[PDB]
Amino acid sequence: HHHHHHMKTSTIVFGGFFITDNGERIQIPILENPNIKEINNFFSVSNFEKKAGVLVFRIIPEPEFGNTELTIYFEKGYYLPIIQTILEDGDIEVKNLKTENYSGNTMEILGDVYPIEHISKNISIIQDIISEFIMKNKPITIMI
Amino acid sequence: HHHHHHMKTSTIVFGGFFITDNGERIQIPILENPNIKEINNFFSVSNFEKKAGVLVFRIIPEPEFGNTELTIYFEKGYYLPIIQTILEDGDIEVKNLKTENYSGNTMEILGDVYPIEHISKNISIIQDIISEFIMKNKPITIMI
Repeated sequence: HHHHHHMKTSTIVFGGFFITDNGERIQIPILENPNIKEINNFFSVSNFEKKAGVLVFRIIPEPEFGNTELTIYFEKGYYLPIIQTILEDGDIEVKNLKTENYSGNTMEILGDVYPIEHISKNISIIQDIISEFIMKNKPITIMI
Repeated sequence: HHHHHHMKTSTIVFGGFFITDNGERIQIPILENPNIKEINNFFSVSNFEKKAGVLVFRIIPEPEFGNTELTIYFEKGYYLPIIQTILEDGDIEVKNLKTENYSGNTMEILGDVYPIEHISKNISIIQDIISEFIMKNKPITIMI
């Protein structure tokens, strides 16, 4: 079973959706190859801390190795970032916020229960995670 | 690290995008809790065999065990379905079309190279895979 990934023809695609208080799922307009300004603009105009939903930054088509997706679940100013990545041996792994020790404290995000060490309330940190993910995974060989 | 999934508050979300010949990525309107009629309608009005892109059926928020996503990459009548699932031991695994033997023959879909045993040209089979995925993973306790 032989998958060969071609970076040059792949892209990062940003999307996701908001969930309203009455349960509507509202699509976030798709952005191919998002840049930092565009993502800054999105956080600036969404009044994010009152909203809920999921953000997705996905590499399409999926690479054979390395990061495949950054997912951020969010609800009313609580943010849960998750990176999926493929290790050198092919195993699929999930990365969360770095955690020294688990307290046992939890909270609910989008109805599911997560350890609080995996959740941040700091939008700046979330934007930095997104920027790092774009810098790491954006296929941009073009010099202009 | 304690994730507890709640099925009742989760949903299947359908979306994705088309890729045009000149490289535009056009979002597919999001559908929460898609039913078979809606998906039949989508294949009926998309003239699918000339188009390219990616379909996604994702369970949000992701469960702790079982299927998490059905992704279908497609290009000009060639379809590549992939299911991601979480096994009882927590390992993340990918499922493709059942394959007895690999020939070594490949083709390109969306720029990446895949074994032909993982690709179908039969839209009916793809629709059946989607129906099975919805029947397996749709959280619908309501009897009416």
